[PDB]
Amino acid sequence: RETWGKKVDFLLSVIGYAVDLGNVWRFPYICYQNGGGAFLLPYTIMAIFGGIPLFYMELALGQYHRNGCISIWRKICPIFKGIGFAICVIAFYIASYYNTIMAWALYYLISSFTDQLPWTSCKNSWNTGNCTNYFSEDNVTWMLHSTSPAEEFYTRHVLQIHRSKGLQDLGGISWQLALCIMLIFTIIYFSIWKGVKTSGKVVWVTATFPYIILSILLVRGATLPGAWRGVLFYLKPNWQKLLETGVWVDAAAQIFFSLGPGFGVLLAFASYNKFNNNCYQDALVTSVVNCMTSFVSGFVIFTVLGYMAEMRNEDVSEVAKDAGPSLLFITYAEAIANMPASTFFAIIFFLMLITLGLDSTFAGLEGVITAVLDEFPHFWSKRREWLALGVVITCFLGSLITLTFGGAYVVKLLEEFATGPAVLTVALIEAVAVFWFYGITQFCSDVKEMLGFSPGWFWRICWVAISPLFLVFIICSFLMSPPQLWLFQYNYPQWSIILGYCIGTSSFICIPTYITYRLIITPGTLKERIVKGITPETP
Amino acid sequence: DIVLTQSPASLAVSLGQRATISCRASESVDNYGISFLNWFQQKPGQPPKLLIYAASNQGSGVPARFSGSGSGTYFSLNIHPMEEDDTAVYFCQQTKGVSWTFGGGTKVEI
Amino acid sequence: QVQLQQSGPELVKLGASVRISCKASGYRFSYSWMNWVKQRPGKGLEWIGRIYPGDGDTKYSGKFKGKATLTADKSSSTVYMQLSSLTSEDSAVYFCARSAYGSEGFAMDYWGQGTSVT
Ligand SMILES: CC(C)CCC[C@@H](C)[C@@H]1CC[C@H]2[C@@H]3CC=C4C[C@@H](OC(=O)CCC(=O)O)CC[C@]4(C)[C@@H]3CC[C@@]21C
Ligand SMILES: CC(C)CCC[C@@H](C)[C@H]1CC[C@H]2[C@@H]3CC=C4C[C@@H](OC(=O)CCC(=O)O)CC[C@]4(C)[C@H]3CC[C@]12C
Ligand SMILES: CCCCCCCCCCCCO[C@@H]1O[C@H](CO)[C@@H](O[C@H]2O[C@H](CO)[C@@H](O)[C@H](O)[C@H]2O)[C@H](O)[C@H]1O
Ligand SMILES: *[C@@H]1O[C@H](CO)[C@@H](O[C@@H]2O[C@H](CO)[C@@H](O)[C@H](O)[C@H]2NC(C)=O)[C@H](O)[C@H]1NC(C)=O
Ligand SMILES: CN[C@@H](C)Cc1ccccc1
Ligand SMILES: [Cl-]
Ligand code: NA
Ligand code: NA
Repeated sequence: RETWGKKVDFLLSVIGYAVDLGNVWRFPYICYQNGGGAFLLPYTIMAIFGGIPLFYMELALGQYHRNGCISIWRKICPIFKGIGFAICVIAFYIASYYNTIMAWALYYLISSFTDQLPWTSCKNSWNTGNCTNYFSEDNVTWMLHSTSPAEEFYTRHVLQIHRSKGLQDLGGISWQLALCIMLIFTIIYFSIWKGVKTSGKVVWVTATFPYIILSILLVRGATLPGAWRGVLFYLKPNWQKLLETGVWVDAAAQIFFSLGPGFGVLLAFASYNKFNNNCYQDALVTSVVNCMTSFVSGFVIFTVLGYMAEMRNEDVSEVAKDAGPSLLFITYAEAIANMPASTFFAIIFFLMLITLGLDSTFAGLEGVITAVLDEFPHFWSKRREWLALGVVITCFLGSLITLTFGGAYVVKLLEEFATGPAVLTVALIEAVAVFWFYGITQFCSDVKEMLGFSPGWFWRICWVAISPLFLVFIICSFLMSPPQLWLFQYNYPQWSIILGYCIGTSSFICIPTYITYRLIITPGTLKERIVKGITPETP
Repeated sequence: DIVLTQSPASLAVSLGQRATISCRASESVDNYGISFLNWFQQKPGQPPKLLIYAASNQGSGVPARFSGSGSGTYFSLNIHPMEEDDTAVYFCQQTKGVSWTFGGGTKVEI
Repeated sequence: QVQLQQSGPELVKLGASVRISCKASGYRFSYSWMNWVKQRPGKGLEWIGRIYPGDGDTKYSGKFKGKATLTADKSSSTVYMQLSSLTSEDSAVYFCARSAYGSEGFAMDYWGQGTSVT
């Protein structure tokens, strides 16, 4: 059992896992969607209620047992070991879609190495529609069918989505994006090549550069006209909207997927931690850092958005129509296009995006690798590197379908599914098992023998009452809202929302499958079957 | 630079017959699913007139008899039924990255 | 209704210059390439270059880059194409056409009338 080396490595790795590439285009826009300045109170309330306790429980479970994601159940509740396979499937889908998003970002960064950025102009071969969504103009030119030049660059030069008719017509493949994702996967494999020592040593670099970049972007966008209205609308409270349950659901889900429990990542990181390590300080510091980073990212994004909205001399909230990753690659592309320093800012921003994605990819792949390794102790001689290569190959195979010309549809599908009521359900089952079958008293005693002091009554009541109930409430709210995805001029058909449902279910189905397998593997009556299933086995 | 060769250099098609004009490029012209090749028509003493754009779509003032085809490296323009007012020197032009060039010119007679 | 107006015929002595205009109208002048075409008497078409009035960027085909200069005035919607050190080899008719958008293949849908430069 190898350790983290220096204590800073574990904290930096957890922080890098916390700072997701998704929240650098989601969090400010969705904050604007609900409340804005008044969204912070539900955000922090739901954080304290359900996100921090789940982070603490995952860190404590990972540290106490020194195991991965499939053997901690053997050490806790053997009947619920299918959570490991669910985590593996979730990590596979996440790696696929997240790495093709990385491929898009890397292609953008490569195209950003020119003195004149290619997305500023509309004279290119891929600019065939309209070019009326320009900036720094005084005339009145606006039609309902216009398209921004950056939108043309994104959807017709990098994505090349104009060559596909939707999810039913996935024709062609982008070789440039293929090479970009090949380089990205090679970097990921070389980072998780040997173990966690090199992973921490590279996280020392790829997790601190994003913070410097964010600081530079914030303090250079603050000196831009029109940012005042953007930051005001970001911090304009709307207490009337806070009455409905939708804002509460949104805040709880946002904090849950920003901290990100149930992915099997924190358990792997905490497994390499010493027994005498203090989980309380690390968990609190990481949660505070994640919240502050989200706030700073929202601040700088809204500063840029308000700057360009005042430049356009038009009303605000008419530019946030681009949701998901398109927000960055369109809005920020235009922003740095109009900025004095274009190449420098574009390269810096896309490098920061690459590092943000790199931290998450390293974290998830190392978590799944540790889960596989700990499940099979007889595979510890040389299976590390070969298993890393196999996982990278499997992720490449999964991203191959998303690598097509019209792959953006399946990317936006795998982004909105397998990241909804699937990780939430996995985390809910994890918490239920740990605090109902393993016993809250036993877990508290283990944490007391770990740190030296038992957690206060706040955790002891929250873990048992609020977090499972809040996760169940989130799942119930999400299941009652039908999904209607909408990409650029494409409405998803009925079969798309069924394929997404099947994809989301395929990961979750592992837990009931293993439940039935372990129930039927041993003969006997049902009652003592569930008796021995819950009770663990001594080493 | 892409070099285009026109074959045949001179065509003699009787009235009512189908004409065949071939344009071969040095490299490929497809960039984003669109064939960056166009077909022109120049009568003596008259400016050139566009006939087919994107190698498959005809212009606004082009009759349906003019049909263009060809993707990748080989492109062909066929006129059927050919009439008397088609006695013009046809051209094929590429619109690739930097430098654009014309073909050689097919003198269709009769 | 797209109409392109070109300058009249001009005569240039051996060792002088010329300035050929092209007044486009009827469309978005800043959102379409302007391509010049050279045609010797009895020979085929020869591409001279292109210019984008929106950004002012210019592109060329071959050796014409060192001889032909392309300028565009947005206010007057006129495109200029200067020739330096004209000789007998350039006694041709220069056309001016406007290119189409991307998926149209930058088609030369609308042409001018040609100037018989001697
Ligand atoms: C402008 C804003 C957005 C900057 C971000 C705020 C900083 C507080 C961030 C948040 C996470 C911080 C990191 C969290 C962990 C510490 C450990 C520290 O190492 C130690 O010496 C103490 C560690 C130990 O002994 O446990 C070095 C700085 C470092 C890496 C970092 C300091 C600066 C970081 C990146
Ligand atoms: C951007 C501005 C306007 C919002 C305010 C930011 C901070 C002042 C808030 C945001 C999140 C709050 C934190 C959310 C998590 C809790 C865990 C809590 O842990 C405990 O000690 C309770 C456990 C116990 O002892 O029973 C300590 C305070 C803390 C860090 C909070 C401290 C104050 C924080 C950092
Ligand atoms: C209990 C076992 C479950 C097995 C798997 C079931 C999967 C069911 C199919 C997917 C269900 C819908 O999937 C989920 O839909 C919700 C809304 O409904 C989407 O949620 C979206 O809108 C909501 C508002 O309603 C926002 O708060 C949220 O941020 C946004 O992503 C999720 O992004 C998607 O993950
Ligand atoms: C601006 O964009 C709109 C759509 O966003 C274009 O309108 C469509 O163009 C396609 C091109 O062949 C036609 O098939 C559609 O019928 C058009 N839609 C409608 C409602 O007419 C428009 O052409 C673009 N403007 C340009 C290219 O100048
Ligand atoms: C905090 N970001 C995670 C919720 C998303 C993730 C998980 C695993 C791997 C990559 C990315
Ligand atoms: Cl967030
Ligand atoms: Na996050
Ligand atoms: Na990161």
